[PDB]
Amino acid sequence: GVKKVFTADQLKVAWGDADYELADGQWKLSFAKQYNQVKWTLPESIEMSQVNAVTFQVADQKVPISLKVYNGGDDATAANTQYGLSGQTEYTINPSGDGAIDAVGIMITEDKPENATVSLVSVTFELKAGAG
Amino acid sequence: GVKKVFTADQLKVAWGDADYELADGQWKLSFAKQYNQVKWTLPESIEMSQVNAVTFQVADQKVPISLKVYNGGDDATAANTQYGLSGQTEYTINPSGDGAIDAVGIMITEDKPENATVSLVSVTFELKA
Ligand SMILES: O[C@@H]1[C@@H](O)[C@H](O[C@@H]2CO[C@@H](O[C@@H]3CO[C@@H](O[C@@H]4CO[C@@H](O)[C@H](O)[C@H]4O)[C@H](O)[C@H]3O)[C@H](O)[C@H]2O)OC[C@H]1O
Ligand SMILES: O[C@@H]1[C@@H](O)[C@H](O)OC[C@H]1O
Ligand SMILES: [Cl-]
Ligand SMILES: [Cl-]
Repeated sequence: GVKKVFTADQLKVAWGDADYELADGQWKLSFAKQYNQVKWTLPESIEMSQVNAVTFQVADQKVPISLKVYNGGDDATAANTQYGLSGQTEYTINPSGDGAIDAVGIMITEDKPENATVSLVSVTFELKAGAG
Repeated sequence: GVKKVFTADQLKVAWGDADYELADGQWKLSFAKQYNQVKWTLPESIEMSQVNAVTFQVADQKVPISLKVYNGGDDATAANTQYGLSGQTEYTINPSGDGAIDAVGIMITEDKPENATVSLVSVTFELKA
């Protein structure tokens, strides 16, 4: 029930081959090629077993997006990734597995992007009931 | 302390004589007259005793702003208001007094507003506990 919310200005870019800039309080992203993406580090890691849901809030979405919750590996696991999401300003991933969530990411799967842009507003971690 | 964060889309407008619209995940405001303002209700009431600091995050600020933390009266108390703020994207009020915090506000004090606009991004409650 407890929610840890990070707005865009609290998320630092760890890696990204997309184009990104923090402007007007949002991470504004532009993608030029298939699988271009950004990875952000969390200010503090959160144990995976404590998290019920991770909700990404976006704005000005002009391309379907893929969302990732990392738990310490070189990439997010398939169970912690959702692909081709469109039509909402908030998307929820219910993650599972071991270790701690250290990062999140946004990626595109479109093979020939054109005017492929989106803004990240915030990422929210809702903890399981009784997880403190 | 623990931080309870409300982004713009979680904040409901209670009252406002400023112009306001929720766009691109932000409350976008325009002020045509002195003391024009918006008051938003919070998703939940928070006891004042439990609150250390309330931090307002803004974007595209084009006019100095005044910030308010309500605690049950028809207006926010002077102790819970800060006036004429400029130059930052985050401003903090350390509130005081009785009761529960259930709303926040943004106001302009400029006497002849011109292209007076600002966006609200989020409001953060830093708790003692
Ligand atoms: O419809 C859904 C399909 O889109 C989907 O396919 C998965 C799409 O993601 C694939 O994984 C990508 C592969 O690219 C990685 O990027 C590389 C990072 O290193 C760079 O050197 C390289 O240039 C990039 O390509 C990216 O991290 C990773 O996420 C995955 O293998 C596909 O399975 O599958 C589900 C369908 O429903
Ligand atoms: O707080 C302000 C005070 O410091 C200044 O002197 O006059 C105007 C007030 O708003
Ligand atoms: Cl803007
Ligand atoms: Cl926009």
